[PDB]
Amino acid sequence: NIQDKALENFKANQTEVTVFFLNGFQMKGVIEEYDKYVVSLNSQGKQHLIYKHAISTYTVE
Amino acid sequence: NIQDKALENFKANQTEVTVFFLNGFQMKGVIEEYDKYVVSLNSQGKQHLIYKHAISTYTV
Amino acid sequence: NIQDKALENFKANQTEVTVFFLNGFQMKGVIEEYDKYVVSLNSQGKQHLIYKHAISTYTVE
Amino acid sequence: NIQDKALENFKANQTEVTVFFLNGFQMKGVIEEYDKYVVSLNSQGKQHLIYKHAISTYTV
Amino acid sequence: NIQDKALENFKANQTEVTVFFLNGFQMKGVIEEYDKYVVSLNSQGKQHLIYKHAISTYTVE
Amino acid sequence: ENIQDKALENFKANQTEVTVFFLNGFQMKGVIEEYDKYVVSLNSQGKQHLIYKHAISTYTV
RNA sequence: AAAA
Ligand SMILES: [Zn+2]
Ligand SMILES: [Zn+2]
Ligand SMILES: [Zn+2]
Ligand SMILES: [Zn+2]
Ligand SMILES: [Zn+2]
Ligand SMILES: [Zn+2]
Ligand SMILES: [Zn+2]
Ligand SMILES: [Zn+2]
Ligand SMILES: [Zn+2]
Ligand SMILES: [Zn+2]
Ligand SMILES: [Zn+2]
Ligand SMILES: [Zn+2]
Repeated sequence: NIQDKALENFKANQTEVTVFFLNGFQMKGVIEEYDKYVVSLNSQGKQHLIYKHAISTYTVE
Repeated sequence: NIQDKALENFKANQTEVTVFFLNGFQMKGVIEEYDKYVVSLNSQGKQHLIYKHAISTYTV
Repeated sequence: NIQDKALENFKANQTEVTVFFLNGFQMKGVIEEYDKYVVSLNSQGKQHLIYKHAISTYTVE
Repeated sequence: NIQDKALENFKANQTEVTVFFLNGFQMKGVIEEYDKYVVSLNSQGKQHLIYKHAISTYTV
Repeated sequence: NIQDKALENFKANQTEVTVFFLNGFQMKGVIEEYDKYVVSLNSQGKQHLIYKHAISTYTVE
Repeated sequence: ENIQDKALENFKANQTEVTVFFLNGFQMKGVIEEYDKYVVSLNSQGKQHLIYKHAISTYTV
């Protein structure tokens, strides 16, 4: 399972992820927790509850 | 369930939540009610029944 | 079920519901019928048969 | 099942239907057939096979 | 059903079909294979694996 | 019969240079490292991208 | 990221 091992790894290491949204929007932060439908991203120190259906890509480097 | 937990909590505390839509529209309001498919958001007094498929992000 | 209770109500009382679409379009009319997949809105001299997947929000003002 | 009955009506009577698409685009024609996932719309003398997921509204 | 019948005929006849995408883009080509979820389309000299969820319409010419 | 999983495994095994087109018109060239039912991991321009399939229109080779 |  690539999705979970990936999110798990982002979460455990607290890596700075860039999240790209379907509509073109992007946001950088840290994944704090996630389940099947949502991802909780801490960005600019503030919490965001994001639906996976709204997400295109997670990017890191 | 992370989703239900957060919605449960926004509702209990009648907190003013910002809801972003897929299309980039954004609406500010309080969660009154929600189910497996919809969110009820009171904004400027008026109720809005929103489908979850149309929602991008909740923030505060 | 929130959705199903709200639509039953819109329908029973013949309220002038405004429907917003995912792509931001906006339609205003009376809900005459609905099932798991579609809503039927008698708008301005036309019957509109709408898919729920295309709906963003119902409101009334 | 409002959907299937509506479509059966459109097909049986060859009623002029305007199909509106998610992206706002629109097309008028006669429904020649349909199944669970698609609608066969004849428009300007050409067959169109449309996915229901692409459709926002049917208007008559 | 309607779908499988149409795609099978596109495939067996090597019909040049136009694929319209949800975002308006369009591609012209021949259908090499398809399954429940994807359509393989030869177009502009290249191979394409298209998701049905992104397809809006097929038409011939 | 399962075109999608056959193609992805080929892309991964042969390290084919794949262009991923997204529903929102944007596109990304690279190589597939991992995929599963819901996501694809695409190495491109030095970056790891984790892309949701629901956000993908087409793979082009 | 405000449904013009
Ligand atoms: Zn969802
Ligand atoms: Zn409002
Ligand atoms: Zn839905
Ligand atoms: Zn924010
Ligand atoms: Zn109208
Ligand atoms: Zn639908
Ligand atoms: Zn046409
Ligand atoms: Zn579909
Ligand atoms: Zn799909
Ligand atoms: Zn990149
Ligand atoms: Zn998905
Ligand atoms: Zn191409």
